Amino acid sequence: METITYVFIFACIIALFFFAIFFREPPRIT
Amino acid sequence: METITYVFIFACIIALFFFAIFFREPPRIT
Amino acid sequence: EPNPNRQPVELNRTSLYLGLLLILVLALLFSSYFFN
Amino acid sequence: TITPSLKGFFIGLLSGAVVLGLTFAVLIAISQIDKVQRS
Amino acid sequence: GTTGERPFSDIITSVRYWVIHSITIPALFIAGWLFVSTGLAYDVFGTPRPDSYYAQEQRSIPLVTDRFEAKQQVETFLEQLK
Amino acid sequence: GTFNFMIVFQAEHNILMHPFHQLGVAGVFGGALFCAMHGSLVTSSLIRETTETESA
Amino acid sequence: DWRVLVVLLPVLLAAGWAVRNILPYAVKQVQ
Amino acid sequence: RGWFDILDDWLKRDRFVFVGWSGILLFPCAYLALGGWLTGTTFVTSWYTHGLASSYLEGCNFLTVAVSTPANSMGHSLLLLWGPEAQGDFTRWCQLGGLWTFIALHGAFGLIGFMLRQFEIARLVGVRPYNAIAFSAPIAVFVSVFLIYPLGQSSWFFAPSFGVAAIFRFLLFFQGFHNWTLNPFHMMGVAGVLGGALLCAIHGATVENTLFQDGEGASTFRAFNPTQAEETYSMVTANRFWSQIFGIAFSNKRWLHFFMLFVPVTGLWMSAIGVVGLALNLRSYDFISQEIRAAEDPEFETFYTKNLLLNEGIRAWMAPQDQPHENFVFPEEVLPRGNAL
Amino acid sequence: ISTMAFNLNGFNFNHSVIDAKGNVINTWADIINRANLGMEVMHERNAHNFPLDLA
Amino acid sequence: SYPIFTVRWVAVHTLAVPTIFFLGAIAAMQFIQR
Amino acid sequence: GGRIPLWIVATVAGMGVIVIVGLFFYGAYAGLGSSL
Amino acid sequence: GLPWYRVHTVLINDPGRLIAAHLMHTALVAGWAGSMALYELATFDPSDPVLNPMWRQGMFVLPFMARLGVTGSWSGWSITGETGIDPGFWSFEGVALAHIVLSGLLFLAACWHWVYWDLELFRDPRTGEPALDLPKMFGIHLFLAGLLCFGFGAFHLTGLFGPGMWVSDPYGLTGSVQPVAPEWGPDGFNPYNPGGVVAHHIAAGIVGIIAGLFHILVRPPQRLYKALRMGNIETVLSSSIAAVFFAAFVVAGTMWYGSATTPIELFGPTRYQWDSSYFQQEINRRVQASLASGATLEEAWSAIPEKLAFYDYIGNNPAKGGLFRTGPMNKGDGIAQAWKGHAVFRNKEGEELFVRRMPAFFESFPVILTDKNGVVKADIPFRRAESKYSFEQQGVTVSFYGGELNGQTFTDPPTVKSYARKAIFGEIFEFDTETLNSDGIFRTSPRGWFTFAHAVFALLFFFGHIWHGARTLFRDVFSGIDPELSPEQVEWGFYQKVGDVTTRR
Amino acid sequence: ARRTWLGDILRPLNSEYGKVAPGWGTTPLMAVFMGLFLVFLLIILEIYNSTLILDGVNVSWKA
Amino acid sequence: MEVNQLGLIATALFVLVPSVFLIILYVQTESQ
Amino acid sequence: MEVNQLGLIATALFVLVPSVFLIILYVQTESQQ
Ligand code: CLA
Ligand code: CLA
Ligand code: CLA
Ligand code: CLA
Ligand SMILES: CC1=C(/C=C/C(C)=C/C=C/C(C)=C/C=C/C=C(C)/C=C/C=C(C)/C=C/C2=C(C)CCCC2(C)C)C(C)(C)CCC1
Ligand SMILES: CC1=C(/C=C/C(C)=C/C=C/C(C)=C/C=C/C=C(C)/C=C/C=C(C)/C=C/C2=C(C)CCCC2(C)C)C(C)(C)CCC1
Ligand SMILES: CCCCCCCCCCCCCCCCCC(=O)O
Ligand SMILES: [Cl-]
Ligand SMILES: [Cl-]
Ligand SMILES: [Fe+2]
Repeated sequence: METITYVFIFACIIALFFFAIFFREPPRIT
Repeated sequence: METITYVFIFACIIALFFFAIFFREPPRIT
Repeated sequence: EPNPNRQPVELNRTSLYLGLLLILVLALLFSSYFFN
Repeated sequence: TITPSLKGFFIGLLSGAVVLGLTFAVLIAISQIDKVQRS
Repeated sequence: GTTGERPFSDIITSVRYWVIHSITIPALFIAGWLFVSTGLAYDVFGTPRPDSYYAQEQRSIPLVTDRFEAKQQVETFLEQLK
Repeated sequence: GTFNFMIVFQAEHNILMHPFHQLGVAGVFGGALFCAMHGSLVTSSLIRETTETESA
Repeated sequence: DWRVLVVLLPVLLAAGWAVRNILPYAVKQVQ
Repeated sequence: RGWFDILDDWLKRDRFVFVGWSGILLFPCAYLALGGWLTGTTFVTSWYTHGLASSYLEGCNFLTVAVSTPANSMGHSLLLLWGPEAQGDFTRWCQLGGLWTFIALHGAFGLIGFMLRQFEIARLVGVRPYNAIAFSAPIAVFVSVFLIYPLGQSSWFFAPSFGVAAIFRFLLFFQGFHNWTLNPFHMMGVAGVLGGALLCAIHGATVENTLFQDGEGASTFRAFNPTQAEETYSMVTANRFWSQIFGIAFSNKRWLHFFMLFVPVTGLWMSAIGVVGLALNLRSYDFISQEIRAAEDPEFETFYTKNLLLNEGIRAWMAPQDQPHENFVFPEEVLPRGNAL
Repeated sequence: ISTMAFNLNGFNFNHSVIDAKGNVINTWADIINRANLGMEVMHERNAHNFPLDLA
Repeated sequence: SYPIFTVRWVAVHTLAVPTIFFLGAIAAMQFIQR
Repeated sequence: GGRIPLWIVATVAGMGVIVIVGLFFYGAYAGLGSSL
Repeated sequence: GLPWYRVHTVLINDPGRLIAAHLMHTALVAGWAGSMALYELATFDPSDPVLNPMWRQGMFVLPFMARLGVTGSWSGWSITGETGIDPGFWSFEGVALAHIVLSGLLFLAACWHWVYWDLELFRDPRTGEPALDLPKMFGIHLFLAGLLCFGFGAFHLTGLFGPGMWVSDPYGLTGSVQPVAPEWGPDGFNPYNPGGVVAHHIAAGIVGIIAGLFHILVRPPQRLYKALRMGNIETVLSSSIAAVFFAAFVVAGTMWYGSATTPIELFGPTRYQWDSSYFQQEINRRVQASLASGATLEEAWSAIPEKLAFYDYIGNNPAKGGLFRTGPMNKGDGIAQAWKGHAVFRNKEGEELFVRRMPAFFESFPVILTDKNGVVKADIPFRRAESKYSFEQQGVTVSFYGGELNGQTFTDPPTVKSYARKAIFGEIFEFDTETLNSDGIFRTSPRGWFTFAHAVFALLFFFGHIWHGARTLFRDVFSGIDPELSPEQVEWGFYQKVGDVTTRR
Repeated sequence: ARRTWLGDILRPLNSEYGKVAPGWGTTPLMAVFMGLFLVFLLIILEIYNSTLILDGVNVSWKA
Repeated sequence: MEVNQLGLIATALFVLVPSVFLIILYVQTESQ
Repeated sequence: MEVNQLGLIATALFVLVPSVFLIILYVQTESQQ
């Protein structure tokens, strides 16, 4: 169970990486 | 742990009753 | 290129009370069996 | 090779066919006499 | 409204109705009575008469225990009452 | 404890064979039946007053 | 079978009697 | 104007008893389940399948007659009248249990017919088909109890038999072998049936006791015109009454009547699911933790342990006669019994 | 429930059908009775010292 | 000017006539002795 | 068509059903099923 | 705004975002299958396919991989007990990995189709509205299904170009993966004939190839198109759920009753093998043969293989469990270690007695010993004050033949009774209860959990069928009935035909 | 709408929205296949049920 | 009482996850 | 390994409770604009 927990959290961060890059709030000049 | 869980859930229901009565959406005659 | 099919979703307060009550009562019922 | 129950099988097969056949004959026959009317 | 059949209040108060059904109703009652008095209901449906549930000295029930030999099992129990 | 009570009542009184209890079941089965019925029939005959995206 | 005729006897009477008393009115339909 | 369209015209003529296309399924199958039950409770025995009398002809009364299930030894045979068991012999079909499958299968198709009829009539008249949808719950009960449950067991012998006291025996079998009262699916079903009776009664009483005065008569029934536009009772006064009595109250007439469909319909569905589990003996029979303590602590007693002692008495005292094909012989000395009784 | 409180109980059809010799021909009521007796002899298993459970 | 044989007619007799026959049968059963 | 009054057929039909069911209750004490 | 229970309806006129949602759903399912397999590999003990097979260990997808030919692990064990195989890529681990990878590609495909939803292929040339030609798509998809179905039966199952399928003897002792020839002719419809599965897929595949072609080329007739609302995608949802719950019942039935596609070495015994004493009968045949060839009792019972005895045990009957008794069968009665041997009970007079076996219906059952005829001869009494048949009074002994206890007799009544209490479960085994801290309570097998879950889902899906069925056929009044409906259409007599105004009067 | 290469290639396969054979078309032919299929599923059911026993078909694990 | 250890988390999540879902939908209905 | 069995609900709530609070606040921001 502890192995599953560690890998789950890791997996969740990688998925967060994907959304933060590709589905970020786009920066718009002024 | 199981006694705490049962009472916890019971206690959340009593609080829900309180909010559901005293903080309902008032029925308005519209 | 915005999608025309998007709609806002809603859950009124009454629906929240009903749903919360359902889930809590279901947990109170099934918890004894989860613990067994 | 035809076994007793395969004979049974066809019997009830022929039976149901007949029952359903008669039903729809009657119903088509009646429905052709007792026609609705439309102005 | 009405869908065109004759009202029931009209028929069961009609005389013609009671001419026909003064006979038909009792005739059917008599036929059912006879179905049982003749003993024809026992033989049609396989129902035991009060004297034919057991053999005179047996106390065990004639329970069918084979799916495909079952019709022949029931006939065997019935011959063993003679 | 409610089930304990029911089982022992049945032992001691054969409540299942009692017509007043049979009437209780007609009362509650029938109550639920007619509850579903009346709800389903009013709900079936709601006047169109809303679009397909809103709750009726 | 002698019994399958007594059980059926009164039923035919009923049906014949009902036929002989409604037979004219049922020919009026015929449409 | 083809023959199909002319047949459609006649099947949907407005007549005292509407037929429709659904009627071709409904009327034959309903009538035959009915007729078959009446025939079997009037004239047919359960002597060869159960060791039981079951008809008026044998001197049973309305409570004790049944069309009883077939012998365990038939398995899940369809028990066709022309099939290998009965070989076309009507009398011996009655004696082997043919009427049970006759009723159970015609009845299942009649139920399909009735729901199709609901869809059919609803479509013709112009109304939404929520009545059909609600009727899904009776169908789910009937299918899980009379077909699925026995199909997971050894044979049709353990389905319910069609009679009043036969169904009570079912009831009690389920207590003693399955502990069905302890099953949360059955509890949910109980809540939806009792709750639906509750709703039924409280809605009818509320409306009868917030009528407007719409006529001068003491009999208040004549002051309703079905074509009238106006609510016949006050939602506003009803809502105030219950808000102050009970703390909440409906404010939405449509939600209220949808809630009335939902409760009993959902309850039956839930109990259906539990019975599917019982097809498999997948019971909520025990609480392991209670058994582990009880077995080590002879002074630990609860209502759960008391009820299981009851279950054990039901099983031992009822098995030999209820399951005769097992030839259970239980000497007196093994029968579980408390003191004196 | 209120009249069974005064021990006016459900119909009792136990051994109500018998054959021409007087063998008991069980019905479904008798099968119910077999289950009732299993409840009776096991409920409150340490509580009865005498053979009838009269209240 | 009403029909006398209708669909309804078939329905009512489909139920009523077996009912009466069955009732005479059950009547006669009260006088069976064992 | 309509001559025999309704209240009379009700009474007669009603007494007729009383008799048939009365007989059934008689039979619960006589012959088969009486326990004797 | 949209109610919570209607959120996914924004997909109904958006075929690109529907493909996206469907891609995401497929990625979820492939990912679960790979996830599930990895959990099962991390917890599976391959060391004893006799007394600790997969179905005792709560393995659910392991038998689906095994059923079609995957049998070995990258660490070098096979589920058949063969050490040293080299499975190639297509090992349990490689199958799991492939599903993960596939899940991830499908995930990315689903983002593309979500972002690039407004594709020209989804809009009708005539009118510029999004439109899908569902009759033609059905033909396309049906043709594809037939080829796959044909190819799976013609190549994979035959072993023409593939591994074949799991096949076993009638008593589940020698299972393994084998090419299977098709069985045309009538035993092909026998559920226990594996040749029938091959033929089914060849023949069914050809039909679907042909029907697919028919459905690509012939338009539906107007009568059927209007009647079934074939320009509405909810009609497919409705009919598709119906076909799914049909499939869902069949697979529960065949899993519960047994078929050539649900072998006992992968999912465990069926309850009916216990009901009819199937394994007991075969064991007894083998013993009455050995004695005819001049063997002792010890030798004849010593030759019964443990695997076969283990099947004659009620703890492996899948109808002995409970809904909230979770985990593997080993968490109940323990990890089976050895056959203790076949117990033979005798009374003081030397006559042999047989313990009445527990039927599946009973959570508990008394210990009753009858002679060869069925006469009660010994029991373990409840009230002792008037007991006539107790083991003490009747001098009951137990002697073992085969297994751990071969050639031992016990005579002290307390030991004899504890072995009689286990004989009601059939053959008697040594169990390790310590390793999993097992609690003594029977659990069901994967065969039971599969059947329960699929029967429940089939029944719920029936409700989905009725729901979307009704919405397809009543779409016009789904938000309510016509606010200017006439009393003439619903009151009686006015129209000769219900709901058809042309018939007035 | 966005055009793409793959789109254009597939475009014919999704272009006959609404097109129907006139009248009743192949309906009678469909009904025949349905009736055949029901008969065939019936045979399969009854073999599994052991209501239909055929020579050489032993519906047992011993097949 | 020797209950199942995962019972605690199964119950906790059984409650938390659907409740949170309803709270999310409710709070964003209010702010529009 | 013989880990603390509550380490799991400790970890689950540690992730879940603060995450849900951020998600709630963000979704109700988006449906303001
Ligand atoms: C699902 C459809 C299907 C298909 C595609 C086939 C196809 C086949 N069967 Mg099977 N069959 C089926 C269903 C099917 N059968 C069913 C439900 C049964 C009842 C149990 C049988 C009973 C059956 C028998 C008894 C025999 C076959 C044989 C055969 C083969 C030769 C047919 C022939 O001319 O027989 C010639 C020989 C005969 C003794 C006459 C049998 C005639 C059978 C019943 C024809 C049935 C198939 C037919 C084409 C119907 C399908 C139409 C469909 C595509 C719409 C062929 C591979 C025969 C064979 O050689 O294999 C051993 C054979 O002996 N089949
Ligand atoms: C709505 C009508 C209806 C329905 C659904 C049923 C249904 C059933 N009956 Mg009941 N039955 C009915 C009316 C009906 N019956 C009537 C009116 C009577 C009194 C006469 C009976 C008397 C009766 C008895 C006595 C028994 C049944 C039995 C049965 C069962 C098995 C039937 C069977 O095997 O058929 C098999 C036959 C068919 C499926 C019909 C074949 C259909 C076609 C024609 C086959 C050929 C297709 C062809 C290739 C393509 C044609 C295309 C087209 C365009 C022409 C089933 C539950 C049995 C039962 O309940 O046993 C437990 C039984 O013993 N029925
Ligand atoms: C097709 C479904 C399916 C089936 C048949 C199985 C079958 C199995 N699994 Mg698997 N599993 C599945 C899906 C499935 N799994 C999925 C999706 C997951 C991921 C969550 C897992 C994760 C998983 C793990 C982690 C483990 C298993 C294990 C097992 C075995 C023991 C199961 C057990 O104790 O259940 C117990 C079942 C229950 C307690 C039943 C739950 C049902 C309750 C009643 C909830 C429903 C109530 C509902 C909310 C009511 C709402 C009402 C409302 C609508 C009004 C068994 C062979 C175990 C094993 O042995 O591993 C080797 C094990 O450790 N499985
Ligand atoms: C192929 C399967 C399938 C598909 C694609 C759909 C698709 C749809 N359904 Mg149908 N439905 C199905 C099966 C299906 N349904 C079944 C089996 C049932 C009976 C249980 C229903 C009963 C049903 C009703 C009563 C309604 C729909 C509605 C809808 C629409 C909106 C759904 C939505 O927004 O959910 C929103 C759902 C949520 C936000 C969460 C629901 C949480 C569920 C209860 C538990 C989660 C399950 C979990 C993730 C595990 C997966 C289960 C899986 C293994 C089986 C959409 C068109 C609605 C509609 O008509 O709109 C007009 C509607 O009112 N459906
Ligand atoms: C099964 C079968 C069949 C069919 C059959 C039929 C169709 C039947 C019918 C039958 C019927 C159809 C019957 C009926 C009966 C009836 C009766 C038996 C009744 C009774 C009644 C009563 C007794 C009631 C009374 C009362 C009371 C109690 C109270 C109030 C008042 C009154 C009056 C209501 C056939 C041929 C196919 C063959 C196979 C098998
Ligand atoms: C992206 C990508 C990637 C990666 C991937 C991944 C890593 C994946 C994973 C995935 C996964 C890993 C998934 C999984 C999923 C899962 C699921 C989907 C589950 C579900 C479940 C459920 C649904 C359940 C339910 C339930 C419960 C909870 C309780 C009891 C009852 C039931 C059973 C109902 C790669 C690199 C390859 C490639 C590139 C891209
Ligand atoms: C080999 C066995 C010989 C059996 C021959 C005589 C039995 C035949 C009686 C059949 C009664 C007809 C009812 C079948 C029709 C019901 C099915 C349907 O109509 O849909
Ligand atoms: Cl008690
Ligand atoms: Cl006492
Ligand atoms: Fe109302």
